[PDB]
Amino acid sequence: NIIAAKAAEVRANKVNWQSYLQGQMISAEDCEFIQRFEMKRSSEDKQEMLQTEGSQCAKTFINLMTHISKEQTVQYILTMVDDMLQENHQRVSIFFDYAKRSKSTAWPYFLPMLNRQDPFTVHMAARIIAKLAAWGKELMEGSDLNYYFNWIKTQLSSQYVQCVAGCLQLMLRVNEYRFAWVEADGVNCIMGVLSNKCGFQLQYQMIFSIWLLAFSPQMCEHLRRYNIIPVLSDILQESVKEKVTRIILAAFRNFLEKSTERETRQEYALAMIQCKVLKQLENLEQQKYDDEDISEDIKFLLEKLGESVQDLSSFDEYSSELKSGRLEWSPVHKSEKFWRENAVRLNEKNYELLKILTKLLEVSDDPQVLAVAAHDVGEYVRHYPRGKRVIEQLGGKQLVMNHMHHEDQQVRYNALLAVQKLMVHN
Amino acid sequence: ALSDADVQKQIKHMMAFIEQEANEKAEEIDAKAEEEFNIEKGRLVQTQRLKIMEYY
Amino acid sequence: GTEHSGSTVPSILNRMQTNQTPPTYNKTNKFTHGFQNIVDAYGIGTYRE
Amino acid sequence: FVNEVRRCEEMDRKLRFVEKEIRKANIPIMDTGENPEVPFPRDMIDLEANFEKIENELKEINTNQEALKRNFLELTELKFILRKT
Repeated sequence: NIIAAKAAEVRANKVNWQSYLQGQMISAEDCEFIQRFEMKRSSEDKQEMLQTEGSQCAKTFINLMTHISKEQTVQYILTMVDDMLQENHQRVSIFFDYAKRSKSTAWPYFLPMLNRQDPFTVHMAARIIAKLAAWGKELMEGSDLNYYFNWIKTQLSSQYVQCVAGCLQLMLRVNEYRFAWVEADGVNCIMGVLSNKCGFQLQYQMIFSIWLLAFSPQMCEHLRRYNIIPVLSDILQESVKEKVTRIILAAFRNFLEKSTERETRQEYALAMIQCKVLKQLENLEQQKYDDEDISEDIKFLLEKLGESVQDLSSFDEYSSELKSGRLEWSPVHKSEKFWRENAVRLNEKNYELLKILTKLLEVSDDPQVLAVAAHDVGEYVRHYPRGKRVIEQLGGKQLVMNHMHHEDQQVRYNALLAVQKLMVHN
Repeated sequence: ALSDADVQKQIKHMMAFIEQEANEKAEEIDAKAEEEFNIEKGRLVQTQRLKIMEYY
Repeated sequence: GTEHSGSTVPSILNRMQTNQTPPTYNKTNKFTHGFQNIVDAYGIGTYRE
Repeated sequence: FVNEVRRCEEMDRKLRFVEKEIRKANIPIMDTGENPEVPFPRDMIDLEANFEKIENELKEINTNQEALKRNFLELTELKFILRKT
């Protein structure tokens, strides 16, 4: 609230620009524009600003902003100019104040500027930097803004930081420069500031910038390498602030609807493995809201996540990983439909899968892969009492009895479950 | 004051709430409008690029 | 409560008057509860009685 | 807001299930104290879902050991039939 408080504080202060309209101390000419268009609610004034032709508007006011430069003198002049530059609802709109003769009005004047990031100076600089997205003027050099400390030193220190980030998120709209910033290490900085703990408003701004960046399919594909989806689902679990849940849901929706390449969408299975976001949706569906976006997106995500888990439920990659011996806890293992209809696929040539899992159980000592294999074998033998006789003939029951007494009581418990499924009719 | 000051505080917080909420809503509508913009522009580029390629 | 879950909640409270009768109440202790129970066994009377 | 109360009733049913189970087991209750311990997250719903999963696998262990004893009831019979000539 610091910046709004300052703005309200110095809104009421009326400077004596008339004492030097074209007079003493402060210059002597640039009050011919100020005296015009004092009525900001006037259609005539906002349409006759073009009569200025830019000659004074943002041509001499530019470098007047540096003419005055006192913590009292230029704080009042600063706001009396930049509050008009800030309101700007339709007064300039698409760069009406043009100033074609000199480029410094458009951009290169702020190199000495970007100093004292506290008395609103960096704030005016950021606001005039915020003249690209909804304003018709193409930035001359992206690196003249992306690599300056106006945001870097404000990352760590807070309403001034919030306002800076607000200008940044207002500007991050069109991909032609968001790409330029993504090529930089800015993604790492966004991730680090995200991991940093701070106010929930700032966290919202960060996820909001992430949502804006989610527009780009190919650059999302490039930035797949970072673990943004689970860090975002984690902060979703850690915080419920309504708008934050909506924006995170919209970001996941953006990923799912862009989907550059199904091959590069390995995160489809991660979205449940890393944390079951469906379990959160199971509760969030019960809470209804007036916003059609929330309901439509949660329904659409429920359907798509159903498709994702159903497609993930398969035997080909399953048997591939079971052969390779890397048994992670995939949710397909517990999928009942696999053992209701697809159970006979485990019966390969000479029960190759079952025998090699017996061999891998004998070989590996890792409790979690042992548990996974034992549970799969138990759920398979649960339905085929003929394969139960085959397994008993093989002698894997003795292997499970040996693994029952074990350092990991979880493996012991799972081994008891498996031996019990064998104790069915036996 | 205390009661009147509390009333003023309540009014200020309500104004802040509407401000933040519907400001974010407005930008959400504008972002949907940007997606909108790019989709329609892409369809247009396809339709025109067709005839361009035959003529050339 | 607000500093337990801080989100800029002033928890404002206003006083207003009306005609609805407030409900009676009388603080007791370990050696007047029996008598309060016996007296309220025959109902509880009007306000400020 | 009735959904929260319905979920609480489900929670109560599961807690009664474990309560009657531990009363059949006759395990003395501790009750150390700690009456003022109420927390205020929203995440404990997941934890109590996990404990209801613990109660579900408990129901499994009961419905399973009953089968085990039934199997033994005929195992001993087979042993007795074997003892004779």
